[PDB]
Amino acid sequence: GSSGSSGSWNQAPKLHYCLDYDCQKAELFVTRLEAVTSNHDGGCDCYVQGSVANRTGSVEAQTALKKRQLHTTWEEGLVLPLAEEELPTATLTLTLRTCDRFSRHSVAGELRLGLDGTSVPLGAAQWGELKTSGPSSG
Repeated sequence: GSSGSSGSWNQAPKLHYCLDYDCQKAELFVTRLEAVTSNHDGGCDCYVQGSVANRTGSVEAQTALKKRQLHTTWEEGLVLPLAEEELPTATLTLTLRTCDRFSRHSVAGELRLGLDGTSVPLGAAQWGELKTSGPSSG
């Protein structure tokens, strides 16, 4: 392996998400989906994807495809299964994949969050920039 890449760009991809763990349902939730990506180039059905990793394993959720816009919004939220005993030992990683043949890109924008209740609090919807990590485009 060798060679790499990187970028900066003026604007940045934003992704809205509301974390809420219903100990009752012992299931993590990531509602309030609002991607903020200003760009144009073709068309694709972008969607949100929440991945959780528990001592037991991992999970993955997503919403209904939408029409890539300057500000897409969903109505429902994700639902990742987790145990309150794995809250401090579990994390929620958001990802924005573009509906493509085989998802030529892997991820459009990944976001990191916490369930323990540190990084991002519960029942507190907050915005967050996608850690695309790299150029991706071009």
